[PDB]
Amino acid sequence: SLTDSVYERLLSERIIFLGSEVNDEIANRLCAQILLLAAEDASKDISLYINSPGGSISAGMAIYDTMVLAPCDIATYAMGMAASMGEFLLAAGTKGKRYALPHARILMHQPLGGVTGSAADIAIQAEQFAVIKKEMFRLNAEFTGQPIERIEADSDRDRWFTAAEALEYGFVDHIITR
Amino acid sequence: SLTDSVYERLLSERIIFLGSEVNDEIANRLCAQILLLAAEDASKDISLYINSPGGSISAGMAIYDTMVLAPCDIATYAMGMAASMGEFLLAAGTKGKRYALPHARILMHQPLGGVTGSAADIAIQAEQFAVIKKEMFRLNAEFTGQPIERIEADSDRDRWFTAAEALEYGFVDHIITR
Amino acid sequence: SLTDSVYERLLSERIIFLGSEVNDEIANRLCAQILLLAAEDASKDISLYINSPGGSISAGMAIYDTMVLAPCDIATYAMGMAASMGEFLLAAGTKGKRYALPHARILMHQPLGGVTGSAADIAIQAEQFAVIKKEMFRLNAEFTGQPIERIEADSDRDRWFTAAEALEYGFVDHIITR
Amino acid sequence: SLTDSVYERLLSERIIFLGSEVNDEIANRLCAQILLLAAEDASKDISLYINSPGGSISAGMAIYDTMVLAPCDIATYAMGMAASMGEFLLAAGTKGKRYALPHARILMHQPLGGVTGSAADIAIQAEQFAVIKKEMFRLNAEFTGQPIERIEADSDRDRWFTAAEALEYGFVDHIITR
Amino acid sequence: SNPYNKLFEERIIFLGVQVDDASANDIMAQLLVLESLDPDRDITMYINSPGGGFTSLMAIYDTMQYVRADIQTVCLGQAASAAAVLLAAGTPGKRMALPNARVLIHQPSLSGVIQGQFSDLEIQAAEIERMRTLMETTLARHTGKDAGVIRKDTDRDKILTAEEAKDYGIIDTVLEYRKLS
Amino acid sequence: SNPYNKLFEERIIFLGVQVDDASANDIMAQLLVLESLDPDRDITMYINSPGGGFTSLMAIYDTMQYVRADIQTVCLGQAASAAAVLLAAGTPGKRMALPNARVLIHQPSLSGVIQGQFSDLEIQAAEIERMRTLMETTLARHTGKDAGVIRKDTDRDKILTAEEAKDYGIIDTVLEYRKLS
Amino acid sequence: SNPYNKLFEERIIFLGVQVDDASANDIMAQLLVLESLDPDRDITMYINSPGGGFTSLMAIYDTMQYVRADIQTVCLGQAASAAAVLLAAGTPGKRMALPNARVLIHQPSLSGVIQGQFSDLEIQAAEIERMRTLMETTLARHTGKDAGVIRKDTDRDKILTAEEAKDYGIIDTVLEYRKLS
Amino acid sequence: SNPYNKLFEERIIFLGVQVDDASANDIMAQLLVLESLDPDRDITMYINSPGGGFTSLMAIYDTMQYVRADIQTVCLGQAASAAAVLLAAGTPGKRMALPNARVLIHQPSLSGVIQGQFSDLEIQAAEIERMRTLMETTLARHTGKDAGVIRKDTDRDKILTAEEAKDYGIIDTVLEYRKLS
Amino acid sequence: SNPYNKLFEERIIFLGVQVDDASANDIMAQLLVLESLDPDRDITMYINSPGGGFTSLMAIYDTMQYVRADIQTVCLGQAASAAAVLLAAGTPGKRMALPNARVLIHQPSLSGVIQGQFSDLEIQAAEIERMRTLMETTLARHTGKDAGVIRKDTDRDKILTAEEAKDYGIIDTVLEYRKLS
Ligand SMILES: CC(C)C[C@H](NC(=O)[C@H](Cc1ccccc1)NC(=O)c1cnccn1)B(O)O
Ligand SMILES: CC(C)C[C@H](NC(=O)[C@H](Cc1ccccc1)NC(=O)c1cnccn1)B(O)O
Ligand SMILES: CC(C)C[C@H](NC(=O)[C@H](Cc1ccccc1)NC(=O)c1cnccn1)B(O)O
Ligand SMILES: CC(C)C[C@H](NC(=O)[C@H](Cc1ccccc1)NC(=O)c1cnccn1)B(O)O
Ligand SMILES: CC(C)C[C@H](NC(=O)[C@H](Cc1ccccc1)NC(=O)c1cnccn1)B(O)O
Ligand SMILES: CC(C)C[C@H](NC(=O)[C@H](Cc1ccccc1)NC(=O)c1cnccn1)B(O)O
Ligand SMILES: CC(C)C[C@H](NC(=O)[C@H](Cc1ccccc1)NC(=O)c1cnccn1)B(O)O
Ligand SMILES: CC(C)C[C@H](NC(=O)[C@H](Cc1ccccc1)NC(=O)c1cnccn1)B(O)O
Ligand SMILES: CC(C)C[C@H](NC(=O)[C@H](Cc1ccccc1)NC(=O)c1cnccn1)B(O)O
Repeated sequence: SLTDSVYERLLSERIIFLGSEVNDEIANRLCAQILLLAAEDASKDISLYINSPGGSISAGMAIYDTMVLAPCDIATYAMGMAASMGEFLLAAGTKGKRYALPHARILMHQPLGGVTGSAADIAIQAEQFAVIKKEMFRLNAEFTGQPIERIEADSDRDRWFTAAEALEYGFVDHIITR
Repeated sequence: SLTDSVYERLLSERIIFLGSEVNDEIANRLCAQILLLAAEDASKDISLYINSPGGSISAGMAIYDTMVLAPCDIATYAMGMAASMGEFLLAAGTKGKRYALPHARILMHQPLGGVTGSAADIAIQAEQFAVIKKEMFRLNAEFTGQPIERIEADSDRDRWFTAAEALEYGFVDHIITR
Repeated sequence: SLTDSVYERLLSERIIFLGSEVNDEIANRLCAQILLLAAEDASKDISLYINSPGGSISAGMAIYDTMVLAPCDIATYAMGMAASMGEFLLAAGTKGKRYALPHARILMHQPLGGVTGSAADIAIQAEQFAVIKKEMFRLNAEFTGQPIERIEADSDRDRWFTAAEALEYGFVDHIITR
Repeated sequence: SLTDSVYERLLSERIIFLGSEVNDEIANRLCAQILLLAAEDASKDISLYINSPGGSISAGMAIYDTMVLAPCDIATYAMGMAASMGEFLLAAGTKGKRYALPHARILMHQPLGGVTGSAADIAIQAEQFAVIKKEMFRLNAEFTGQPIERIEADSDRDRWFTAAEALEYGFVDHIITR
Repeated sequence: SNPYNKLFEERIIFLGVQVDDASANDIMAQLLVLESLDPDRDITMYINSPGGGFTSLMAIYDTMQYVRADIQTVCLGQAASAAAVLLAAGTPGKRMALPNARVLIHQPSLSGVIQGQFSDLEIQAAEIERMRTLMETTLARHTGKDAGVIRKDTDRDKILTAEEAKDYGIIDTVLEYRKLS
Repeated sequence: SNPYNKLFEERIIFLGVQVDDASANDIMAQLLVLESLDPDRDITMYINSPGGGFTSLMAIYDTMQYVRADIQTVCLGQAASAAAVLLAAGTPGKRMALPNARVLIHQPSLSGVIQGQFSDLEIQAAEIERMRTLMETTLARHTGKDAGVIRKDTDRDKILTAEEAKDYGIIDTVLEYRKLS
Repeated sequence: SNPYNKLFEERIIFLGVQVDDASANDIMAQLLVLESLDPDRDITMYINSPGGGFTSLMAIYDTMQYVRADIQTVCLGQAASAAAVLLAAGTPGKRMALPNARVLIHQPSLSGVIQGQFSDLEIQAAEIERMRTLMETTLARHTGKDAGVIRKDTDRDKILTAEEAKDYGIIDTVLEYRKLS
Repeated sequence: SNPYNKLFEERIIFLGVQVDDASANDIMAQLLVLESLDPDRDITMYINSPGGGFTSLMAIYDTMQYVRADIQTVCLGQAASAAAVLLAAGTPGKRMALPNARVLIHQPSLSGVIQGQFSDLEIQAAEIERMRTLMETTLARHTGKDAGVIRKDTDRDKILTAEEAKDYGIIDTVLEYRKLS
Repeated sequence: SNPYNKLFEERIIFLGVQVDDASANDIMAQLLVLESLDPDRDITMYINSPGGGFTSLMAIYDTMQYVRADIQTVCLGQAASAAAVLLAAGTPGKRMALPNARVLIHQPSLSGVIQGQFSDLEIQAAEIERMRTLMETTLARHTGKDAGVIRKDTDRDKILTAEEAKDYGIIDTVLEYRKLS
């Protein structure tokens, strides 16, 4: 295609895009790209750009695991929107390399889901929802440097950030101004 | 394809098109193209052509951030229609390089959205709708050079412009006449 | 494809087709092709062939603006049907180069649309519908050479033309007979 | 594809297929192919093969105009079915070069359509339906050599022909027997 | 008894719904009963209809022209398409309309596309043309217009306010409010 | 008898549902019956409607302005769009509203897109403009506002609490609770 | 007679269905009839409703606060959303609930997305905010809570068992079983 | 009179349909009428229900526990989910079941997915957990089981034949055929 | 009175529709009324049913086995699936069938797929197995077959003509035509 050929040429320049909802297809595409770029040059930075309305937790944890376990420093870029799993992977970049473009907006909120089935199934889902929400809040507290009690208080409902508000909160380390 | 091969040949001549509704797919395609063209020649102009019925704010803010942070001067061209996020990215071009073709029509209007959920969710959305609408009006006041009180008054409902009306208002800097 | 490869080979011979309803996708494809052919040879004619049931006004104004602002002389060809925006772009060709194939039929009619929303929104739409309809009729009066009072009278409802009726009315300059 | 690669190899041997309903997509594909083959060799015959259930009048008039205005002699071939606009384009071939394969069946019938809208719109449509039906019957009277009063009488409803009945009626000039 | 049964005891029929065959056969059944109950007492016909239907129009056009009783039409909020013809179809001197009722006279249309061969569409168009002339001939004998004036006026939608529907001739009196209320 | 039949014996009509032609012809049939049963006794009109409809509004606007009886409107939980005009359309000194009823005055809209040629859309927009002026002229003679004030106020949705709907002039009294209950 | 007609003879109305405008106009018609039949005898209101609706809530909130009769609310199995406000809206000393009835107090929501410009969404959100404050002001005058406590409590769904709905103040008595049964 | 009217004269209510709010409000209206007609004569409750509903269950659970009359439950062909709780909810010594009736005790479920934030889903799951404990506490006071035994038994579907539903404690007598028939 | 009311006066119930819970609760209500009207006079049960339902089968299987009156089943045109079990469920010496009535005995099925974990599907299959054994144990005590013979015969659809349904034991007499007619 055209849009796949432009993405392929940026992939040669080690610039990958998280540009959709983080589902298992986009996550496995990014995890493939992070594994492919960490195999070409293990010492050169990967510039992930986040324009994402959020997505699946386990899909974004797949990306976050490949971002950490790659020897490359994953520079992240809030490009317009870093909501939900998009802010998570934004804040998951290497410290000193998490950027927000000046009009990107960062949405921080607790994970959404759905309970289904019998009351013994739901008691397992809610037991696991408490595990996921605690680990999501632990990592946002690790990324931003905020306390986990502040992370769980701000990310109770939608907590929007500008590029300057996310800078002082801790999601990004700089704001690109050129 | 054919239409992707013609767009690829214009991309070689540094002419990109915003030709659809500005959603996250077209925005990430343009942001990829602006990053790809700013990597080929950092000192040569990019001719974005706007034929757009509008689109998402955060998608257009992704494009607007890549238009600013590119070292290239993004020449913009109102081609038929620059409505909503299309007029925003039209007026977001480099000063002296925002063009309207003589029968393009520029629609300026405040952002549309939708409130959803509980009253604590909606109070956060409307708090953020006031942030988005103030920043959209601040940038239209910065682009056009109009006062922000005039921007919020004209862009209350649909405010249509011809190429000559948008020239005196401030969206475009010239009208192409050849 | 096959149909894209035949169109690509005619694009090498500077023959582009408006063969669909003029929406923003076909318009941006033609505007890309007119910009691409005016970049190859600025002094050689482009043979646009119209087989169109009409389309969007702003999409056709994008094509019409690129037809005028190209240094090439856009030869137009009514091929079977030049209705609505198809007759507009037919009559928008260079004078002396607007052709009708002898069994093409030209439909001239005032623009269709739709009013939507509150009465303050609709009063703006109808204010703009009067602007679009006056400019569409001004340009059809400029193309055909008919008075604008005759253009608005004939194009009240559907006003069909044969190739010989459109020749004496002014949409086309010749009828191809070989 | 496969089916596009076989059609492309027959296009190199100047054999094009009308194999679908004649809509604007297939017509513009054939008109592109007739213009492409008349640009390669202007003096070599084009073998259009008709397997068509009919189609649009204006789409088939686009093909018929490109069949006439091409310097090539368009040899036509009723291949299985030449109904409606398929029999029209079958009979539109060069005299002496309109063929029916021996089990092709030719359906001749007056054009179908649909009246829509207000009574002033419908009075224009029926005025134009009388123009289209008179010109369709004039050309079938020109192609077959039958009187136009016989054309309008036979083509009142469906008027089926075999390859031998269409030979004596005048749609085809020969029946291929090898 | 309903209110609708109570208005019919006082010889008032509602048009109310759009004029389709189900509504036309109701109104024709109501007009003929009220003719038989008292043929010399005026049937009142309340019209709040969005129109629609031509054969259903001319079914209850002809019936309110047939019956021995004079018909008093009253436009309530709307008389569109067929309804406006039925509004003019009342007896002269009758044909009231409330002051904020709109009257939408309008040429006949086809709801959606009807397919067919051109020889079948020349007949559906000769019918929608004679439906148009019959709409204009009917509306000319009841408004006193010249039936080419109505062709020029109903060429598009002509929404008449009640005060300018009596100037047009559709109604005779914009009926005043009884008590300030 | 239902409760609804029992309230109608005490000359109370519910608006209740949205104002469409089916509801407008019901209320007009109820207003004219209650006018005929006792024309000098006040019809009460309970309004819990989400609005909708302009010709159906002006059908039951004109009828409650026509009838000999004074109309007492009472907003129950909601008078939105057209129903707020009907709420103001009661007799002055009447027009109650319950203390937690919201009144949503609102300019006329088109539900969905209506297509057409621009000469047909210049008429549908000249109609929605005169529907807007008629909404504002009606709401100015019943609230005492200046009809350009209402154009500025109904430019967006203006949800009025009942205490600030009598300050606006839509109602006259926010009616008090009888027993603490 | 139905059972529902038999309970209404003993001045008992079921809420039963969700509180929409169709159900609110039914209950308001039932509350006003039972006020007129005997204004000094307590209307009982049985609530098994899943809630829904705010203007329909405040329609039958205001009516059960209006009428001369004291209202006895009884939560049967559920008083969710709006119906929990109606459960607290009974007379103090009344407001029973069965021992296994859940009471779900809950902040107002929008069922689905409503689109619009931001200046139109600043008004739909200023309305859902004043719907939230009115839900909390109403539920504070009937539970004796401080209306910021209810904002903290109804911030999410707060499902109250009947024994902890009288500790909250929604009901007054968890009513005991008559015979072991 | 129907057969259903004839069984109700002999103080028999059918559950019959699934336990939703529409069926629960019917049965509560029937249980309270039969309590008022003769509070010292046993209401019989025939149960052929596929279950469903918890608040509708506990609406007619609490009512058949409230009323002065003893409730005789009879399982006809099926008492699934909620209806098995109602089958055990009869008076001890009562609670018959026909010999080929199946009794399906079953833990509470959510019909379909309910979306929301995790803080909203921690509450919908704390509710379906207390719906589960209330299902087991209710079914333990009526079967004499230890309420952790029922959690182990209703962990999956436990379809009980009537002969092994009295061994479980759901019913008391598998009632014999009267004549061979 | 209908014909159906007239046949019920002569103690005849139609099965007629398929055996679902709505039809089973009707027939159980009819069987218990006819037991109470005259418990020593034979209820006749006309069966033209396409079957369906097992708990609804065993609801009206057990009731026609419960009641004091003998049940005379008559297969009219069809007794399929559950209805063939009800046809055999009549009193011995009764159980007629018309000469061209087909009797379709058939093993129990699941209408459509029911999803779940395998531990939940081991229970839905242990239930459809005991529904199968109960179908065969019931049909063996009424046909005199050996219940493994019926498992071999109902392994597929076994459509029995009435003359070979009395050889099978489903019916007792193929009842003759009264007058040639
Ligand atoms: C990511 C965190 C910060 C919060 C939000 N997460 C979620 O709502 C998502 C919902 C989702 C989105 C796309 C596809 C599938 C599921 N969370 C999950 O993936 C999820 C939900 N429940 C259990 C386990 N994972 B965000 O993505 O909207
Ligand atoms: C550019 C602004 C000022 C005008 C219009 N903007 C909007 O209405 C758009 C609506 C839209 C369009 C496409 C996809 C998703 C959302 N605004 C937004 O994106 C939006 C909506 N709500 C909150 C934040 N942003 B334009 O799109 O017509
Ligand atoms: C060319 C003119 C004179 C007549 C017709 N053009 C239009 O009015 C078309 C109507 C249309 C086409 C495609 C999709 C949606 C709407 N132009 C527009 O898009 C349009 C419609 N309303 C206002 C402004 N532009 B024709 O192209 O069908
Ligand atoms: C072609 C002649 C001989 C007769 C028949 N023609 C038609 O029915 C076709 C109908 C059609 C078919 C495909 C797509 C769109 C419309 N005629 C037309 O195209 C047509 C109809 N009304 C006015 C103008 N043209 B045949 O194609 O069935
Ligand atoms: C003004 C009077 C004449 C009535 C107006 N239009 C008509 O005459 C109506 C409009 C209509 C209604 C339903 C379905 C199709 C068409 N015309 C007809 O009923 C009709 C019926 N058969 C053929 C042609 N027209 B009204 O409906 O706008
Ligand atoms: C405030 C009063 C005037 C009524 C408000 N709006 C209107 O006037 C209503 C809104 C509406 C309702 C149904 C369908 C289309 C439009 N306007 C009309 O009824 C209407 C009818 N025909 C043309 C134009 N508007 B309400 O419905 O918001
Ligand atoms: C707790 C009380 C206040 C009622 C609760 N929520 C509301 O207030 C309800 C929820 C609802 C119901 C149906 C459709 C849309 C929204 N709110 C409304 O009715 C409503 C109506 N218009 C605008 C905003 N909210 B309940 O429905 O959860
Ligand atoms: C003993 C009974 C209660 C167990 C099963 N029933 C339930 O759990 C029912 C089935 C149901 C119905 C509607 C919506 C969601 C779930 N549960 C409920 O009623 C219910 C209602 N709100 C929240 C949680 N569960 B059974 O009927 O399958
Ligand atoms: C022969 C007798 C036993 C009845 C036959 N089959 C059954 O037993 C019926 C067939 C049926 C009908 C409706 C929905 C699902 C399944 N089985 C059941 O009713 C059924 C119900 N729950 C679980 C398993 N089977 B008949 O319906 O073919």
